[PDB]
Amino acid sequence: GYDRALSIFSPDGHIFQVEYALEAVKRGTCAVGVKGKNCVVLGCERRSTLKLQDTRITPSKVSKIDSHVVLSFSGLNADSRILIEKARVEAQSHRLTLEDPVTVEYLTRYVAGVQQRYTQSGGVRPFGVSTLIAGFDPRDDEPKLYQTEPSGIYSSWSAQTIGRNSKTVREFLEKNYDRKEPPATVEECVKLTVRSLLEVVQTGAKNIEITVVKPDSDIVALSSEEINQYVTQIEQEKQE
Amino acid sequence: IRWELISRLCPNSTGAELRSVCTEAGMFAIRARRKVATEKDFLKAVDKVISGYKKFSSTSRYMQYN
Amino acid sequence: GSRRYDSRTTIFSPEGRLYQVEYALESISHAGTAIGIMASDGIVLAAERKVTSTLLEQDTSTEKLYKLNDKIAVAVAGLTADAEILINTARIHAQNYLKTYNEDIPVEILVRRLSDIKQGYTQHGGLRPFGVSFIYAGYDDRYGYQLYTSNPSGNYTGWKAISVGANTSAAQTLLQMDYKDDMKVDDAIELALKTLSKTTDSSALTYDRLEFATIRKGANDGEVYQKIFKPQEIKDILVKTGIT
Amino acid sequence: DRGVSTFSPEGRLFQVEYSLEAIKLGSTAIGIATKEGVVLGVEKRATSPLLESDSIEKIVEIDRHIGCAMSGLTADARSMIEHARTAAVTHNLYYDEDINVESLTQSVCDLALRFGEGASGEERLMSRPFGVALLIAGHDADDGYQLFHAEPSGTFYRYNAKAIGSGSEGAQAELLNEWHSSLTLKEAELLVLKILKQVMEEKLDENNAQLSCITKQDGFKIYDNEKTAELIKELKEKEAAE
Amino acid sequence: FRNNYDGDTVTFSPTGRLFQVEYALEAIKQGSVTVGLRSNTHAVLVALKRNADELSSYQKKIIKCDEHMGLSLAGLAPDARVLSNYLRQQCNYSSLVFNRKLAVERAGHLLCDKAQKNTQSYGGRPYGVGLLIIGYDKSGAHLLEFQPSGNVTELYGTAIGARSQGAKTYLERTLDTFIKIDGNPDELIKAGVEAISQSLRDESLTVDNLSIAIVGKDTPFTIYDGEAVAKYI
Amino acid sequence: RSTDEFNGAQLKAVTVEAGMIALRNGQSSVKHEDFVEGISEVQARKSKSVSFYA
Amino acid sequence: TGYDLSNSVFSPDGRNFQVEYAVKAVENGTTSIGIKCNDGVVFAVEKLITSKLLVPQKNVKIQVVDRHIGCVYSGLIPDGRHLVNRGREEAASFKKLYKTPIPIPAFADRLGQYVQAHTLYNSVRPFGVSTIFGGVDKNGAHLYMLEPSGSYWGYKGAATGKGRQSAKAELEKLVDHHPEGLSAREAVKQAAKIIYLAHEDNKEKDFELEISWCSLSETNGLHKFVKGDLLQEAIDFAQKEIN
Amino acid sequence: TTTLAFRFQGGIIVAVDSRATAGNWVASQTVKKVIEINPFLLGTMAGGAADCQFWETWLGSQCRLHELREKERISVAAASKILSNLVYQYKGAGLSMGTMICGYTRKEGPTIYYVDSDGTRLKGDIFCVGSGQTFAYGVLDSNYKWDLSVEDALYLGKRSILAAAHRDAYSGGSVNLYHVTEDGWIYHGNHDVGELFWKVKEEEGSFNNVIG
Repeated sequence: GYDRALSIFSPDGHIFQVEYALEAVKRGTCAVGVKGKNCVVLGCERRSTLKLQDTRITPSKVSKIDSHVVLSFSGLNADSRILIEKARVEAQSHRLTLEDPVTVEYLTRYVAGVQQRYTQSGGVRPFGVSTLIAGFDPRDDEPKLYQTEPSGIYSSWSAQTIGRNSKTVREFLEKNYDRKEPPATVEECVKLTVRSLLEVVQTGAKNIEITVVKPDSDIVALSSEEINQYVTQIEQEKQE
Repeated sequence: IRWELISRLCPNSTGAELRSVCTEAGMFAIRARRKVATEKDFLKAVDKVISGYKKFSSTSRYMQYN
Repeated sequence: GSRRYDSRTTIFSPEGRLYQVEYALESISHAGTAIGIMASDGIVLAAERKVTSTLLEQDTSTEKLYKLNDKIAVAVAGLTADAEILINTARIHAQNYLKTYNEDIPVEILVRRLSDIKQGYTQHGGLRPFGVSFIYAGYDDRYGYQLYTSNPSGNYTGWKAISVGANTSAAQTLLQMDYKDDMKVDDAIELALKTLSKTTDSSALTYDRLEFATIRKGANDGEVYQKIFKPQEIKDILVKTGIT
Repeated sequence: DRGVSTFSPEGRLFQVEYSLEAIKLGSTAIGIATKEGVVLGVEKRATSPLLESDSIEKIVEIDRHIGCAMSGLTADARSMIEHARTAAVTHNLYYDEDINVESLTQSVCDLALRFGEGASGEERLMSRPFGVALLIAGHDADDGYQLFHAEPSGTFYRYNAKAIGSGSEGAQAELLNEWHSSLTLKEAELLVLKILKQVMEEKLDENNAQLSCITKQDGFKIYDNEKTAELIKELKEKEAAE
Repeated sequence: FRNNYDGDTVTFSPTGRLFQVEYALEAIKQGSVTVGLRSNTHAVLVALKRNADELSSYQKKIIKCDEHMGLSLAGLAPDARVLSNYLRQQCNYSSLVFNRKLAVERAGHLLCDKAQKNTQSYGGRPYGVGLLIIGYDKSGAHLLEFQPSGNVTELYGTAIGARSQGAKTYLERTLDTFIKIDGNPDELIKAGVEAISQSLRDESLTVDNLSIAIVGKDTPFTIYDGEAVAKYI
Repeated sequence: RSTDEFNGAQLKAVTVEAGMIALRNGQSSVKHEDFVEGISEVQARKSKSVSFYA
Repeated sequence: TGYDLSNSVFSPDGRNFQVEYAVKAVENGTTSIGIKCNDGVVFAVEKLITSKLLVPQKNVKIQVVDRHIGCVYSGLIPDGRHLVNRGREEAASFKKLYKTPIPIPAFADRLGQYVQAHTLYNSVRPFGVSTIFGGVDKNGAHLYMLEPSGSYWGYKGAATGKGRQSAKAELEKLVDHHPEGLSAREAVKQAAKIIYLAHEDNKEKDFELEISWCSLSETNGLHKFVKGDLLQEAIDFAQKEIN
Repeated sequence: TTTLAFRFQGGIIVAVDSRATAGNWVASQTVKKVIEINPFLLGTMAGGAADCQFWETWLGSQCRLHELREKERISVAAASKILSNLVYQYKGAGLSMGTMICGYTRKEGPTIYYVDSDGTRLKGDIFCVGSGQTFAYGVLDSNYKWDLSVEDALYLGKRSILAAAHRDAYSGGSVNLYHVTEDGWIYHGNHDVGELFWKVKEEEGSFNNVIG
């Protein structure tokens, strides 16, 4: 019944709703991604700070899709739930029919696929969501980081940031992550990801969540103590 | 100063905007503290006025037909 | 032609916001106030009706408190008609899980599925968003007592306390002071009447403008009990905190 | 809102005029078809030094003798590449034979036509668009190397050479002088880079350019990023002899 | 250009008019000229083929529908692709089922009846292309005029396109002559050149941009092009 | 013949437009070759845009 | 302003405006008449010769439905033809279930019910044609003229087109001259007269006359086209009368 | 109808017959029971002819369409599990399938997969399907070693089809060999089954039993 066209072309060569899509993303939360040479690190800041608000049962903004894929999302949070759902569905129907877990390349197309296909039908608004997709290719060591648009475009990155105040942290990353020399270890990368967030978080360790995915389905989160430790370290050094 | 060289680099530009590259190289000579406007102050000046005054299409709409 | 008549609920604004959704968040704050309080020793679910007339049969009515199944109760804020749809759709989904796993639905699951339904009305199909928000109060083995709230956008978050309906900012600051993490069930009862007796727009807080229900693990042999109190036991604890 | 339906009393479907703008926004794509090897080269327009150059794809394989380069929004194109891939393989099950190049263009052009109101049960699975061009290039026995230009109009022509994208106007005027009927593969490959250098925003490098051909023995083959760096280096020697 | 009525084909105007149809009629005059003339043993189409710039090739303007029938487009090229299919389809349907040559008379009326549906229903644009259908059957030779509006009429001669009147006028001064031309294939083509030169005003006549099609009592539907129209011209 | 849907005001706009073409060459007589060429200079036409799909 | 825009919305005072607008289309069309006779019915239409390029007697606008019901129309000329389809579909449907040609009063009702739908909804357009259709069956002859509103009446005679006025006044005077019903054989001749008079209106482009008749006495209830010698006698008769 | 395939050192040997009977009548003796699914998979024809030929051409299409789609060539195991799950859809419609899909990739090595009409899909080192399923097992299994010279492995295939062809009614015609390497299958061509018998009877000295 409803199929009224929402991709009214802009005479200036655009589409009004796909600009607006990009705008809604900017409103929402921030999240940063950086790829060492043997790890990926997804940090995101959490406005779930608010005395008397749990974090045990409240869902974190970094989601598990598969054993060795992880997603982080900025933009409308009602909407995030869908793209998780679809991707999970996918991940199993790939094992079923072709065997072997999803190549991180593939799953990127597939999430990207879904967001494009909401601009085609009239009955539906675009998802105002951009995402970071990360994982390690089956039985390999190749870090991969991918980010998609609510346009539907996708590309791999050395590190990227989406959400609010992405310009501050991109400008920070140009100077401080060399393109020829990734951070060597897991601790050196993590120190680098904290230092990027602590520009727009305005200190605190309670705010930020840091999850690391390594090769061989190692999805681990750093707990409050660890966060604090790293922060403090960056405090002494910086002060000195 | 080959007048063909700065006309190529520029995209499709009126003559009221091609008058403003002289005026933006004249205001950059004063910043750089030069008594001469050279072929260096015109190559920079192109980049600034083509970006700047291109972005944002006034109303970026118009139409009102259908 | 017909495109003129089309409201376009679906479309994004130049803010990127859904203007329709913001309106819906309004229609909650018109309706009467409901407060969630987590204790370690139980969950006190407490909400003061919006209705008030002197001819209301308080004994007969529930309208703010519904049971979902035996472990999970919701408190309703918004339009009651809208709500009633969602509340039946919940009840069927609870049961569907019970037939397939002989294992009562975990509280996270049930909330997540309600939230998915709501979202869908504002994705596609030019429907008007539901004007409703729930407090979810529920118990399982996994995480213990759990509290959640979902709003008409289709986005839910957990809590250690929260309030929906009118005077949301007023309620939230009273709770910020007073709640300590250790409370029993009987102290938790007393903080709930306290927070409702200041905010009430009507002058007196009366036993027939209140609905109170508990979910307690102080039922022996490791079993949980619900109980919605009668209008004649809420009267006995209104004199207990001295409101009369 | 204009309909998709409505006419402009000039005689025109407003929407087609707006589609043909979207081509021009997107990145440069040159094609020169000679009698010895079609060369397609595009400008990637890497937008940050953080972003990895080679994940971006704008030269795309349709089958093993029809290669294709796209300009415009790369998203719109994701649907139309997949439709084209299926149809060419469908034909190869059905007649055990290379799909004509001309025929494949037609099927793309047919999907392009679709953007309709979606009246009754009829399947128009788009309501809008397809703001992208193709340089569909190929080789078959019937006609030699060919090259075809698709529009979002549902309108295509053969072309000896055609530019499209941001620098289309400038590239067009250099092509009407330089194009000839005696070009070799090795001369056309160097000539494409020279016309692509003028309208490239940035300096000609292989970290914002990608070259490809289709040649009779090889089929499709995109070039190595090492080969391309060498052809850049040889252009500046010939130019610095002059 | 708005105000008043210019929305769907549903809204109907207090003037008696339906605007969208009229708009659609303007569309044909945008495209390139086509003439069509017959005699009792041969029906010819001449159309002007065009190219975007001079590296671009010409465009196919004449379409063979079958081995006894064919159309030529003027105006929109996506629209012509939808309707040429449907006349392939239907003339196939009459060889399969009834084993009869689809009569030119019938084939016009069916196209009319399909066009009507697009202007009654909400949504759907009117088809905005014009087809001159020539063809030969057991009833001799026919020429038909498809207006976008839906009307079909049989003529001895017509033109529609850009600066058509220059060709329409020539065709009326000579009406007396070309029906009496019978049996000379050559003499018929060559009259039709001198009918399309009048339209070329500010346009030079190229020989590779012209498309020519004869069908007759012994030849099937045949398009001439390239070397073959460089004999005549 | 070579005009059609010209109203009388365009046609005064053709005979004057021809005798300019005669003043540009320098001729003192306007020949039959200039009245033809003035017809293309004042038609209430310059074509909105070369066709792209018609 | 907003009742003018809309389709199938009642005006404040109570009329549908787009029914009224649909009448305009009937007056743009050329002349057509029917004449009910004692035997059956005669149909006739003015076909304008708008150019020297049209072919004679090949662009006929008279179209049968089954083999006993003549149909010719005025309004929008594609839109006519599609109601001559609709008619055929219903005609044929009746012959399958009840094995007999359809009765002429019944042919009228169902044809009308189609027109009526396109004023019920806002989504399709009110049909822009006024039709004449009729023929003979067992009850006898019947003439009908259907208006865009969805209304028909029976008639001694009826007419439509831009030259309806000039035919309406002669048609009274063919109820006075012959109050018992002239024969259909006489009425071929009388039909031509009424086209040649209502051609002064459309005197812009010269015409060609077309008659047809369906009657129980002449053609055995089989609608035909008057042709050859009988068509020549009627042409020369009305031509020399009106000059 | 003897189709066999064994894993060995250098890769896979496929071997087939070509006499395909229709009833008592022997229809044709030229029927090539290999189906080239692309240049690195070979698929046999045993079971019902129509269901087999057609459906592995269709498999050929999902290979040229997985291959473009990820730009990575199809795994041998994955190819099989396509084909299987397609014919499972139609189970109980009398379609008749017995193929081995054989390939060697650099992620799995030489691997045979055996797809069957019930939906049974087995990996394994030896399969042999059809009329000559028991004769062929027997000759082959004595003389079969995981270590072998490629040349010897070609000569082990000849002899396996040979044996089934002698005793069986519907096996006969000609023999065919293919040798899968990583790079693709190469054809080692067609030996007549009536010239081949007499070389190996004399040369080896077996089939004493046979007269002549």
